Amino acid sequence: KTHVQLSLPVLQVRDVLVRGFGDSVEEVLSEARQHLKDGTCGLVEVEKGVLPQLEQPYVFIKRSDAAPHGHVMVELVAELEGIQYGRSGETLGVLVPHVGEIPVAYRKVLLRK
Repeated sequence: KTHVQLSLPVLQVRDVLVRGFGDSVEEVLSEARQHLKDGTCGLVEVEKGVLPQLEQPYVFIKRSDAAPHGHVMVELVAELEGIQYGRSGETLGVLVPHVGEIPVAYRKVLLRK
């Protein structure tokens, strides 16, 4: 399918053990896509002081439509030294590996894969 229905565990930034997906824009988008497919992807909600606690390049999920079965349609945008790779809507959060952290909530998304 072109789109996949996911529920992303929302993690507190101070709990996150692995604070990014890798060392290049291409690697982090690749890894984020793989983790999203394998159900091993978490979401950190972006507020004051959150991004400096995480590792660049960042992967954002961004609203791509203005929500089938409650799933907001999203796409991936990467960011390194203030340049973004992709163009989309409002940030829902930044993606990180999920390695067993206890979530605070779930975010239902429909991912353009």
